[PDB]
Amino acid sequence: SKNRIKVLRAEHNLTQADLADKLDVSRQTINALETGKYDPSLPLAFKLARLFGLRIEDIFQDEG
Amino acid sequence: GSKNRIKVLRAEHNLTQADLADKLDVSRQTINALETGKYDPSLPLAFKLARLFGLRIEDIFQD
Amino acid sequence: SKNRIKVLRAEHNLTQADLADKLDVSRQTINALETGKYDPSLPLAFKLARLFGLRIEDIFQDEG
Repeated sequence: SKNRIKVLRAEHNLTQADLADKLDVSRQTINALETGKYDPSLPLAFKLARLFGLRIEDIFQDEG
Repeated sequence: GSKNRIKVLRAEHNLTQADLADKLDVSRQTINALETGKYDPSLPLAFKLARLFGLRIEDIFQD
Repeated sequence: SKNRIKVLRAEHNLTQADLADKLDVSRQTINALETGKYDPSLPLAFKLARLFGLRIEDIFQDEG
């Protein structure tokens, strides 16, 4: 129920808009992910993982 | 040119040479040739490298 | 590709031969760059930037 997207953006020198444009999503979608308002679709989680060279479980943590 | 920060930037960005090559749609030997200065990049490729790292071209390459 | 070399020549009242002489390239090389005929090597882009006192990104435009 949380993620490391904000921290990873800083590590990769990306603004929210930069990350959004690289994933073909809007800047608001990126901000919604970082604040947890929107849970990503699985395809968007995959796109994030490949962009950062990580597995989904490296970026997103969830309960269950 | 031999003087460039591609290797250092790769380490900062969690990239192997092959990872960087795939992100730029070039081959792995092209990346190695760029880092060692054996190849000078085309201007379009220099732009793609600069935009990937969010930097100016002059931040990555020295003339 | 796309660049402002021709606009910069006009702003500084330079002929193609003037710019060629200042950069040690041929006049045909200058014309190919201004018309978008040739994409320059990075060393040539630097020399253009240094001559005009500008950044590479100030002179050249690229789709990525």
